Amino acid sequence: NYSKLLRNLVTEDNVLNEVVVSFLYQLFPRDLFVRAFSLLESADMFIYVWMPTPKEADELLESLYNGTPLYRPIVRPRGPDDRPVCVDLDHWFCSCTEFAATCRPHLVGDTPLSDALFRPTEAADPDDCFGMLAGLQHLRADPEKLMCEHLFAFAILLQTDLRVLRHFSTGPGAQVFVLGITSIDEWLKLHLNVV
Amino acid sequence: NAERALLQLVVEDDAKALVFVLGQDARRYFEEELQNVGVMFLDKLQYLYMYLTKLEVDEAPEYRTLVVYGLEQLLGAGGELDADQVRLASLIYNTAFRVRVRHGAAVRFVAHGAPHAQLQQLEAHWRLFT
Ligand SMILES: [Mg+2]
Ligand SMILES: [Zn+2]
Repeated sequence: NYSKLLRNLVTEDNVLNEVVVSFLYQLFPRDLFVRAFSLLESADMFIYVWMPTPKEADELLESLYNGTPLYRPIVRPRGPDDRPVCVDLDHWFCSCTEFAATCRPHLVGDTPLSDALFRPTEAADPDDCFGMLAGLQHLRADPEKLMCEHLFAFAILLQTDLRVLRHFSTGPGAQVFVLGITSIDEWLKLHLNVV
Repeated sequence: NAERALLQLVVEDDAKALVFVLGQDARRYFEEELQNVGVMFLDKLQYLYMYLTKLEVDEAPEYRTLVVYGLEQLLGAGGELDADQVRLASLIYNTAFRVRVRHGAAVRFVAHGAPHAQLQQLEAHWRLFT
């Protein structure tokens, strides 16, 4: 579903599919794709992977699709008056204000939050990883009801195909940065301004 | 009632648990009405977020249980939650339960005084992922 659509962003020869891009503007609400695509080329997106033992660079990017790394998708501040945004795809969480503003109205007594923001999993195809939730087999995130550009941008990178992640994070046109972290102090430092 | 039970866990000291006492009000209660049980007093949520983060990246599980006592106080929860409070509360919930995913430790939230209904709703949502 979502994954199969967005997977086509990058051709088999690692080229950006301009036809698909043009269609994605018309296929998503709230200008979500132009917003997400601006983030992808901003150079502010980072994926910090906890790497106590040095790993091959390819093993890092590949581990994001097939392994179980402890990683931290973060959007860097763009100005002095800014704090990092962190995403937790597996929990469909984002520390940005839009995420919290969307959920707030749905906080009522005696109502699952997921009932107001998530969708059932039955209809969805087996190979569509987009919005898949760790733990919850029967529910998936519903991008129509809740999705900011940060979640969209990172889901595009991490819930489509390794080819998509390699395209935005390697080569000359690299605007996304996957970096292994080998020290606890550097890992803690990443979070110091999130709150 | 929950508070007293938490006090009892603290006094007995048998369990491998970490208690986070949040806020001046919660600190006073602990002192006024009171080793495998760690107790830590924090008057800023930044501290709790950083410590949960550290617990996640540490290689070995150290505690079977993590108790967070006083979240309402440090959020400044009075009346219904605003967007900023939902953000902070969700960051704490997601980080706390990330420790459970990493190391398989129980995560419990105890309220000092009356618990906030909306914070209870947010906690229930994150627990579904564990
Ligand atoms: Mg573990
Ligand atoms: Zn966001």
